[PDB]
Amino acid sequence: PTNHHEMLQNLQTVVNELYREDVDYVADKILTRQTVMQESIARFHEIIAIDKNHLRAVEQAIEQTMHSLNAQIDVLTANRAKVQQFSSTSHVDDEDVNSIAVAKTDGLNQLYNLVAQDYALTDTIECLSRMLHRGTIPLDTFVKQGRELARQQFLVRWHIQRITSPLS
Amino acid sequence: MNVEELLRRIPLYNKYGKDFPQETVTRFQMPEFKLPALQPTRDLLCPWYEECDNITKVCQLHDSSNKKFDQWYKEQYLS
Amino acid sequence: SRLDIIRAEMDVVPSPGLPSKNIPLPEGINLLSSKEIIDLIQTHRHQLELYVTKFNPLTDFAGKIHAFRDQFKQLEENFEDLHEQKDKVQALLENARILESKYVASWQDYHSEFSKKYGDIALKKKLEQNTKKLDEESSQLETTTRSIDSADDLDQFIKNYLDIRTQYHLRREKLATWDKQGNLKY
Amino acid sequence: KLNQNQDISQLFHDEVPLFDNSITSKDKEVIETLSEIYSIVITLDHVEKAYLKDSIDDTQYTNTVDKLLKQFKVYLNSQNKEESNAITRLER
Repeated sequence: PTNHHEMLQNLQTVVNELYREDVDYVADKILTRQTVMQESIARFHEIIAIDKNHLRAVEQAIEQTMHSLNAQIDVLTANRAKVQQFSSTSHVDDEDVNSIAVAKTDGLNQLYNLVAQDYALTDTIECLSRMLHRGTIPLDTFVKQGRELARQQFLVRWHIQRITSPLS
Repeated sequence: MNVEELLRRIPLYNKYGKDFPQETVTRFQMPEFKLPALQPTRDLLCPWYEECDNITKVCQLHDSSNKKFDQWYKEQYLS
Repeated sequence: SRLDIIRAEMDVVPSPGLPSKNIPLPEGINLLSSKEIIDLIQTHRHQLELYVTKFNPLTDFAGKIHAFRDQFKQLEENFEDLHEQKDKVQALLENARILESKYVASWQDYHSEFSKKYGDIALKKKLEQNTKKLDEESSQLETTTRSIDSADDLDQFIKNYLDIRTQYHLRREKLATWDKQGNLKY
Repeated sequence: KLNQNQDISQLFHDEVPLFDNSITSKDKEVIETLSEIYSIVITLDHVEKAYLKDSIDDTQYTNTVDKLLKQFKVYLNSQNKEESNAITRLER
């Protein structure tokens, strides 16, 4: 029936077009969403693995480092004991480091003292000179004591000289 | 100078030999420790999961359309 | 068409329309001479839009999407564990940090020794200080002696001044030597 | 002469007294005399420095110097009628 036939014909066209439009929408707004849906999951898989490893690394790293501490402390509590012990049953001297840092030999120690005495002798004569200028002592006194310290000096220099003469 | 030199030319010693304490221990410096962040990434997953879930629902809705039509198509042109 | 070019031109710079298989119909052959087909088309275009989905099934696609989902699920579970593990490490690290504070304590007391007393630089400093105190202690006694009328006092003065000086120079020369070394057989 | 190994510390191992029988009675007599002449030389340098510093007057000056100048003359003889040079020799 051309009538009933043409209507059915119209139905086909509306239906085919309605179908095209359906496919079009799905392919543009839905089927696209999976494009990089795998890459996403992939990226995440990559991340956990990394975190996982990092976690194991630090895990071990911290454990070993802890044993180093509980060990580095025993060799510390010990040495600190031996050091704080040396300061008891061993007179660590009056703060004068002089007693600690000494000459390599008794001979040398002697030399240091003679040298010191030599200078110290001048200083003393120098000072008494000043004392005379200030008027603290008369010329009479300065000469006597002066000649004495100057004399004791000649000896000290000869002494130093006789210990070092044999050295040519 | 002669004696002066000789004296200084020879090194001084520490009254106590090996009895004098020394720093035989070095400072053990602790290494740097960093634990990775997880919460941010954890949150970034929700939306990705949710996207999939909604697409799913969209497909069900879409795919369930033919049946809804048949039910209607029946009452309309049938018993 | 022109209406499609508009929908196209707007949204986000589209793509021109893409330039004929037939789709199975329901059972239209039984519908009224036309009054029903006509009514179905003219009044129920919406229904047809539903019907037509049958031929563009998303069953396969949804399956793939559903798999991707499960993985995200799992991925969320992996972090659920990676979190709990990282939780203990956040505590085991809480200990390696406190024990480290306990270490530095001991160490800072071991070092204290060799920096305030037994230390080479310390000793020297300690000595150099004592030396200065002597040079002045000498000068102090100098001025703190305006007059000496007592003959005996003189000798006492000279002996004391002479001694301080020797103690000074002795140490001064000691330092001179020290300034060319660390201190043998430490 | 000298010998190697920087252990020159050995050459000065023990203390050394001032005198040690190596020095004769006469040897000392010279040493003393020289020690006195040296003390008079130092003293005269300070006395002259005091005068030129107006710390003492012509009186004190002339007296003190004249005296020392005389004591020195005696000691200058206790070197002639008693004996390189002496010191450098006695020090070996």
